[PDB]
Amino acid sequence: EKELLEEMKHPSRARRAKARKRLEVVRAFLDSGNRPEWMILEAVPVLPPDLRP
Amino acid sequence: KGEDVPEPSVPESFRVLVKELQALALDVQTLDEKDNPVDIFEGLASKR
Repeated sequence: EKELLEEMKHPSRARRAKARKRLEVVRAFLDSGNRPEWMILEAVPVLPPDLRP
Repeated sequence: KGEDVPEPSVPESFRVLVKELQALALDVQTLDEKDNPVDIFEGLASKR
């Protein structure tokens, strides 16, 4: 987050737009409390049998 | 019996939606005014 905040001061419009999009995902993870490594599955849930009868 | 019908409760298709979202590895939880969890499955699906 601290690196992306420094790139937010660049004169180029494209650089500031790209750093904002990366920061939005980083901010969402920091505020929610989720961990980024939870996006890779280790155990797969199984639906209850009555909903797949 | 000649009475007025009682108050309704949670529909079953909403319970199906919660379970199907849990099969997608998404944690969906119903909360109350104080942000405390509310159990809509009558304790039938909680591991003791």
